[PDB]
Amino acid sequence: YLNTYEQINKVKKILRKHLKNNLIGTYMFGSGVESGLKPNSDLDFLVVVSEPLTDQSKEILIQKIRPISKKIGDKSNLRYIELTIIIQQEMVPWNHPPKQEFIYGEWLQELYEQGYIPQKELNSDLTIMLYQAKRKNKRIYGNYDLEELLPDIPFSDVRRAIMDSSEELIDNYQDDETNSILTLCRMILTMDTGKIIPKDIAGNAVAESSPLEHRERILLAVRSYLGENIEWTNENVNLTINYLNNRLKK
Ligand SMILES: CN[C@@H]1[C@H](O)[C@H](NC)[C@H]2O[C@@]3(O)C(=O)C[C@@H](C)O[C@H]3O[C@@H]2[C@H]1O
Repeated sequence: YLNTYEQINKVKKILRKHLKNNLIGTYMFGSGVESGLKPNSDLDFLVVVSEPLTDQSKEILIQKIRPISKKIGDKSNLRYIELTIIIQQEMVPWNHPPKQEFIYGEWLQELYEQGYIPQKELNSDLTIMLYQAKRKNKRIYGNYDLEELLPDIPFSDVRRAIMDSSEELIDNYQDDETNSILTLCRMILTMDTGKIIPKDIAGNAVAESSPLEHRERILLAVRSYLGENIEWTNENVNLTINYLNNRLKK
């Protein structure tokens, strides 16, 4: 069917074909460029455009990227494709939270079938994305590197972007237990040392640095992201999520 080289290229060509010269650059970030592209990692694309997309231009992007990506239940070699589109002019003057023009994500697929087209939205998670992408990124198209397309984002805004998304996360940990546990730990480290680390090894770092009760649940979420079917319905994630939330507060 498709391997990851084909995935990189069809996504690369879908964007130059259906956005023409509105496309300034397309970049890859996340744990695929950071700490190596393991066969388990996800494909996080970042796309910079000049002018806004009209809803149907955002709709063909959904429909053509749709078969290219891995569905949540897919027990195959395909990996998730997460692409966010930002507009360069909507980025200066810098201001948290930043503006976002488009987003593809497979957690939004149930909404995609019902007719949802991601429209202009303010996302605070985007602040840490651009911060870690300005640092380490792989450019697959464009005449400029990502760092000359975004202003210097201050570390004062990531620290609040960390915590703004923190207490957004404490409310809706439900049904995303495995991922939200490891994300908070990555945020504990990103705001203590300043390094953004894969959630795989971010969990084990705080694991042995935390009480046993939460230690067990941190390591249980280490496995479930590596496959390893784990049913959280009787584990008390509320306690560990409450613990990591307060440990981050500083
Ligand atoms: C940070 N943005 C998203 C967002 O938090 C999603 N929440 C529904 C989150 O969802 C996941 O945990 C999923 O279960 C689905 C997967 C494609 O993305 C994973 O990472 C997804 C994150 O990348």
